Amino acid sequence: VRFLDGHTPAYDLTYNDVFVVPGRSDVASRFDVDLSTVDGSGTTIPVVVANMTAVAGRRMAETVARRGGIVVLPQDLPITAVSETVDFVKSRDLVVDTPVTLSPEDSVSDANALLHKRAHGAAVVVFEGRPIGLVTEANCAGVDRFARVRDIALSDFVTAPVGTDPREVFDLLEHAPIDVAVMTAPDGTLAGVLTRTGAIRAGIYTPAVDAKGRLRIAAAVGINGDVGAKAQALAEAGADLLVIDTAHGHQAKMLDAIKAVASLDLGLPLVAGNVVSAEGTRDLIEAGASIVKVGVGPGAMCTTRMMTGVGRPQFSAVVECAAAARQLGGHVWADGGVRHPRDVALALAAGASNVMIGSWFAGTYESPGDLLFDRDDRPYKESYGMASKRAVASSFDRARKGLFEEGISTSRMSLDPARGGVEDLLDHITSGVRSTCTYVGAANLPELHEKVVLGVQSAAGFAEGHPLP
Amino acid sequence: VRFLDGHTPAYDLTYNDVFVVPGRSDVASRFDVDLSTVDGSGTTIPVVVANMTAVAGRRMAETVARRGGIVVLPQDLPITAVSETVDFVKSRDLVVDTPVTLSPEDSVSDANALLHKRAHGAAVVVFEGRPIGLVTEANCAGVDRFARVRDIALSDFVTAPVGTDPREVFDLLEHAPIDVAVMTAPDGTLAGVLTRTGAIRAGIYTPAVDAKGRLRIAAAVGINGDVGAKAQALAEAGADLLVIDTAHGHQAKMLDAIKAVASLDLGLPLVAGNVVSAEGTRDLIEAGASIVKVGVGPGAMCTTRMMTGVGRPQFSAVVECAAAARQLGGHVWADGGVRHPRDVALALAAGASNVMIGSWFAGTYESPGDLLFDRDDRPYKESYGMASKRAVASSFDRARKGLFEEGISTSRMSLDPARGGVEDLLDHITSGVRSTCTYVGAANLPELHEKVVLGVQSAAGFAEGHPLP
Amino acid sequence: VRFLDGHTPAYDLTYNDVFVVPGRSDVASRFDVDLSTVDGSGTTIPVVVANMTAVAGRRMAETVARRGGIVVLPQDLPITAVSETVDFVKSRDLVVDTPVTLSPEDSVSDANALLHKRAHGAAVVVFEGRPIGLVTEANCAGVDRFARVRDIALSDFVTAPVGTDPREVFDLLEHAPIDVAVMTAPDGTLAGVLTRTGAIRAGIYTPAVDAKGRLRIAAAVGINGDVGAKAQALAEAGADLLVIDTAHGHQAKMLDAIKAVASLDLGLPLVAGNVVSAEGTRDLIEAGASIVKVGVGPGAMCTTRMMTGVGRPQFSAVVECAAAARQLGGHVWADGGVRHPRDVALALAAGASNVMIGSWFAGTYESPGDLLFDRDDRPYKESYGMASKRAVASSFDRARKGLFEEGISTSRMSLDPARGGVEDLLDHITSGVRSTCTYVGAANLPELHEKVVLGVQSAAGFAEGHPLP
Amino acid sequence: SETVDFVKSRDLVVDTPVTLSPEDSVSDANALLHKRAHGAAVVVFEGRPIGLVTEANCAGVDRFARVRDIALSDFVTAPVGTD
Ligand SMILES: Nc1nc2c(ncn2[C@@H]2O[C@H](COP(=O)(O)O)[C@@H](O)[C@H]2O)c(=O)[nH]1
Ligand SMILES: Nc1nc2c(ncn2[C@@H]2O[C@H](COP(=O)(O)O)[C@@H](O)[C@H]2O)c(=O)[nH]1
Ligand SMILES: Nc1nc2c(ncn2[C@@H]2O[C@H](COP(=O)(O)O)[C@@H](O)[C@H]2O)c(=O)[nH]1
Ligand SMILES: Nc1nc2c(ncn2[C@@H]2O[C@H](COP(=O)(O)O)[C@@H](O)[C@H]2O)c(=O)[nH]1
Ligand SMILES: Nc1nc2c(ncn2[C@@H]2O[C@H](COP(=O)(O)O)[C@@H](O)[C@H]2O)c(=O)[nH]1
Ligand SMILES: Nc1nc2c(ncn2[C@@H]2O[C@H](COP(=O)(O)O)[C@@H](O)[C@H]2O)c(=O)[nH]1
Ligand SMILES: Nc1nc2c(ncn2[C@@H]2O[C@H](COP(=O)(O)O)[C@@H](O)[C@H]2O)c(=O)[nH]1
Repeated sequence: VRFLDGHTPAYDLTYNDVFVVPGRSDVASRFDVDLSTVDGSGTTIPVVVANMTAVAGRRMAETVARRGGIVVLPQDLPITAVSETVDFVKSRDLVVDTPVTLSPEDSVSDANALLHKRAHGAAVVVFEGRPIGLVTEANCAGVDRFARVRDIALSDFVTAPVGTDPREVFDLLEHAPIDVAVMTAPDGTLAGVLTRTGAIRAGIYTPAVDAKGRLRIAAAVGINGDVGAKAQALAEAGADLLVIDTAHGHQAKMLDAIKAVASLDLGLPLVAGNVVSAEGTRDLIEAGASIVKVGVGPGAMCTTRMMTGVGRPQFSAVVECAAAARQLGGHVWADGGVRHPRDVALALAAGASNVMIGSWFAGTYESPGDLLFDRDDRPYKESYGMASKRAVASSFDRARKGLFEEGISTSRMSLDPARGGVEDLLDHITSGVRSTCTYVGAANLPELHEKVVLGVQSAAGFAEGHPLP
Repeated sequence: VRFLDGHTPAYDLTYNDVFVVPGRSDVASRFDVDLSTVDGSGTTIPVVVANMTAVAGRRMAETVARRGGIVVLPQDLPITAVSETVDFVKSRDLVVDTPVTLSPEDSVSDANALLHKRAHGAAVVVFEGRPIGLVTEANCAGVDRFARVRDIALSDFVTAPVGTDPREVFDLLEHAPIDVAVMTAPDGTLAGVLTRTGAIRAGIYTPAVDAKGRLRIAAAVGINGDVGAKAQALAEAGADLLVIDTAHGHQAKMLDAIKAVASLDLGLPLVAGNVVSAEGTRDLIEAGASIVKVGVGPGAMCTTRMMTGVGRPQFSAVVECAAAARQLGGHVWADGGVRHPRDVALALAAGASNVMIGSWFAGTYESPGDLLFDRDDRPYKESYGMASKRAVASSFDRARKGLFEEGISTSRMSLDPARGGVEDLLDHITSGVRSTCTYVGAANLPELHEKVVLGVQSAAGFAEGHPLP
Repeated sequence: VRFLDGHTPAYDLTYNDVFVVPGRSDVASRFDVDLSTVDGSGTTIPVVVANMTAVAGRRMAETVARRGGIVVLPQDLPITAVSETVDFVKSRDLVVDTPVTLSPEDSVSDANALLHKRAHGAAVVVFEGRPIGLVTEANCAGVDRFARVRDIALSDFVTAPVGTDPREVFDLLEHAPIDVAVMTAPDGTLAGVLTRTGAIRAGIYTPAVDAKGRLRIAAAVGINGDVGAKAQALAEAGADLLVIDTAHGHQAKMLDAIKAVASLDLGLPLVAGNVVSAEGTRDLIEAGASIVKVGVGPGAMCTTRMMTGVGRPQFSAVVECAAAARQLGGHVWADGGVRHPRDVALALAAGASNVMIGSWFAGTYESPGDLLFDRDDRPYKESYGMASKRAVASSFDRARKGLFEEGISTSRMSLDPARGGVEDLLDHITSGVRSTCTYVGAANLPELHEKVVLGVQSAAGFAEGHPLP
Repeated sequence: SETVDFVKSRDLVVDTPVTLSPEDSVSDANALLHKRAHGAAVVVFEGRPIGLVTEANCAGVDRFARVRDIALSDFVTAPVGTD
């Protein structure tokens, strides 16, 4: 990267300590920018969902993969559940979203609770595979909680066949009381649901698909036990990319696991981490890792800096690791510390190929965590860190080992009323990155890295501009 | 120490301005790290309790010495009380803790007040030296405050003979309603109490013992009056280490006291302070001090920076003093400014041999201060600084001298519900230090000092990570 | 001054950005330090009261001059009032304080209001010049507000003749219910009052006196109108030192006023300001000013930095001005920005001869402002800045000139319950300065300036230590 | 029976005060101070009064100190049968 003359601070830099200087540009609009990555992950947008049980899930994986991103399944998850999740993700449609399905014998409370599992805002009642009505929050209000779905006054729905152009579906929903359109197969069974916003997004985001035209998905493995057997089993399960995640990636165990995984010649890309030094990236790449995971400390649930003082500011670590990888022909991923699209844009300008977002996506409908309401009826969801699952591994021995184990951190993630779904956050981040590219004057991410000019600002410089949310 | 290239700030550094960069490591787990010090203090862990009347006490000394630390008794304490404290500490068992003892004729209010003197959560009723029952907070609830202990419905207790392996004691407490196990001598009298957590800790922490196999203890002396006579008297009392503490250690008086103490050839290690300069450490070591106490200003109750502007950031002072001492073959101690295990880890990486913790331990059950409850029933204890006791020394003359004397600072230290006892804080700090060593890649503290790489971060860098407590 | 190696910041420094590094010392106690100034002002302590109508007054001048300081009367004050103030100050006793006097015909409300005019806490009822009783806050409580003083149950008082050694007076007040001792002349009339604290202070502070043995006092003049005539008139009135104060001291008008005043050969020391540059000090000294006033912006009521952005951090300006003055054989005064004794100690170490304290002393009993009570009955007093009086000078013309005039700033200054009087603040500041001198190892202020070593700290370094009040 | 004996063993004029021992705890003394309306307790050693304990004395003292540590205040003494 290029810095302004005289901008050589005597300390490492974070996302808040840097800014992007505009340059001469010829990009007319945001839509002229290509956001496809070149790291081999197959993602058309530089967004990756972290491998956390509070974030990664079936609905989240499907929604992110449909819009071009990828989701890494949490490590140590049972192999059967991984198989079902992969099959469900790869069995989805590339355009039509999967709605919440209900039976006429279901309870009203179950319908109300399931209404928030998706951002569509409505659920499709299915009888013998055929839609028969719609359930919305207005219908369940005032009704006995233990009545049946068939008692609920099911509302009419706009129906269109599958394969219809999204423009027509958008047109039919212009005056529809409910902004959902059910897509029915030529047989007549339920194929999915579509919305005006979804129809608009269909023409903007290109889904990330494998060689067979199915949505991509990734799985994570630990370094304890037989790493090679687990990696081979997950590769056979249909995973498109493998991640070997650990708290400290610059250790012997990590390198041995990398070598064991690479010896199998599975053919899938390998992601390893985490390191915050050039030597660590050189060691991981030489061991056989194609992509290096970068970041130790900036995790929103990571307490390493408070427990140990060990860590590094994200920006300097990312730039150093990216330079080291590019030197050896590799790629790096920015992990942790993302709160705003500014962080993603700066990480991309730093030299990273992808930006792994973690606890930010936990405050969405698609997150596996159950929706909760605060004292002021404000919706929120609880998120937590992976704790010991990222660490290196008789009741007495169990208690002795768990005495020194780090506690599970927790925090509340509020849901934005206008950005309840993860697709809204994806739109936010993509708009920010596209605006950054237009300001720099780059048509693609490699040009963004090549042409960017960075600067250093003080504490007062960050507060400049509109008050942060 | 080694810093990153270009990290040469134009100001002194604190604990919040530095971070540890991970390196290549081969340490599998935390338990492979040896935390024994090499400064001659005999502590198996780098934790020292400050010589304050609000922190140092019999129970605190016993608990800290059992887990490997040492406690320095406050200066100017009466010699008889010092003798009783030393005898009580050296008469304890290396494995079995000392519980709260009660008589059947004792009041219920006295039992309730004494229940919080230890972290066991229960007290053993003793009649003719034989346990007869147990008193818990549930038993005293609802009972008249002025009834007798014999009126309280004493609960059954799990009994095991002394010398039993801690694994068996842990096994017998698996389903016990009260998580305490009383140890009885072959005669049948009370020898102590043991808990599941204590049984687990017994196999992790090696107690710090003298040549006779008894728990170690230290005492502090001032520089006023006859320093040599007091030092000799305390050495004869059984103290294992002598500390000469004063507010400003780089003065003539201090050096003369050091020379007088060293002329006696007591054979005990000598600790002197406090200085924050290399010249001060050179002067103290040449005077005969084996260990130099470092720190002027970062004390939680020290107002020198506000009254006088005199002081120095702890990290730079510690690194300079450690370099100067090692040059002359000495050792330094970090005193004050510790709030989190990050501070201890950074001080150890700076080059210090031990880290003296002060007011942090005051918010524990073992502290001599009486337990108090806030308006919201939150437990807390008051702590205060040593004031004039650290300064260089007719009602009229007394008032004239006390007119310019510094006031006694005070603050409230809340008790963590999950870390009420000092053993929990010791576990916290030891886990942090072990994780730091594993991240650096060091099997012992000298290797931690040799292999550590430091960095400099701005204000925004410190806020990175999980919100501080 | 001397800074630590590598401590060369790229910005100007304030009081909060610097610290004093301890050195080798041989000063046994605080009382061995001599605080006498060498700038010719005659003050035995480095404390000067600012020329503000909210701070400078008869009682404040007397109290400060008795303890060794000096008070500068506000400019543009009527000459008759200046004459009465000077006569009253020079007619006071060097040991015995002046108490509040009341008549038996006075109202109870007047007595209550006057009780807070002094820190003695009691008033002496005088009939025909002879004390007859004492009035305290307890006596007036519960009594009708419009009763007479003679109705109040006057309490007995300890009486001692003038010239008695303060030790005896302190002894007689050991068991006195009221801690005031009235001093009676050999005739038998009231000469003053004395307290235990006052008796103690009498042996510590040496009063600042002129050649005739009377308390010193100073007066301030502006630069508008005939400066020479006003200066000569104030010199004839008995002022011991002249100050020419203006907002911007580096201007032609200022220099012409200095020349006009110096041409009169009054023989009194001249103080001029304010400038924050070496060139300004050189210009003022060459014009005839013996002492240069330093500081533009750090005033607690100064809005120049917010209205104009013009100013300079106090520490760098003070060190530069002190170096420039000493080069030409002059002296400088630190003005504004004092909140704690740390500021005074740092200003003295910077090279200043005296430290002028302003709005800090406004929150005292001796300040001319009327005592006020907050909503929570907390005592406080209002303070305000000099505004246009420091600026360079038909209803229409008056309004046109006042349209651009700066507004009068105001703020609330709370009274410390333990430091209600200004003597307590003087004790605080003197103790801080003496402790600073002992830490540095200096027996006097010139040695403090010569031997001091300074350092630079970041924002986190300032927060180190006990929480600031 | 004990209550009746205690009631019938009292004096018709002089009230029964709260009695304390020098080895008693400060918390016990504070709690017992409110058992009577006298507002003070009489410290008794070998049947002889030696001092007085009031709420002001116990304030600021460690709760688990002894009664003998408390600064016992002087008391006005008069023989029984005095008018
Ligand atoms: N009936 C019904 N249950 C659902 C639906 N989505 C999720 N669930 C229930 O909720 C559980 C958890 O949902 P998940 O976290 O897998 O999306 C599922 O295993 C299933 O029992 C839906 O659309 N309809
Ligand atoms: N040390 C640690 N790191 C965690 C934990 N949970 C998540 N992380 C890290 O933090 C990243 C997410 O950070 P976020 O984007 O939420 O700020 C994850 O991808 C992972 O690298 C945890 O419990 N401990
Ligand atoms: N009966 C009884 N008193 C105790 C016990 N521990 C402390 N005390 C009382 O509390 C006082 C202060 O306790 P310390 O601060 O020495 O632990 C002791 O001198 C003693 O009077 C205990 O286990 N039993
Ligand atoms: N100047 C001063 N230092 C104190 C006082 N009390 C404790 N200290 C210092 O502060 C250290 C403890 O700091 P802490 O660990 O509580 O932040 C002590 O070991 C001692 O060096 C006091 O009253 N005055
Ligand atoms: N009777 C009486 N009035 C006083 C005393 N001190 C001040 N005053 C009144 O209060 C006014 C203002 O007080 P000053 O601000 O000059 O101290 C005086 O002019 C006088 O009227 C005092 O001791 N006795
Ligand atoms: N510009 C300006 N300076 C003032 C005013 N009042 C006081 N000052 C300056 O501020 C100094 C006092 O500052 P302080 O010690 O209250 O922080 C005075 O001695 C004078 O130099 C005002 O109204 N305007
Ligand atoms: N030491 C002492 N204990 C008392 C005194 N009065 C009451 N107690 C205690 O408090 C209990 C209850 O008091 P009661 O309700 O009988 O007045 C008694 O049985 C006794 O243990 C007293 O004056 N001194």
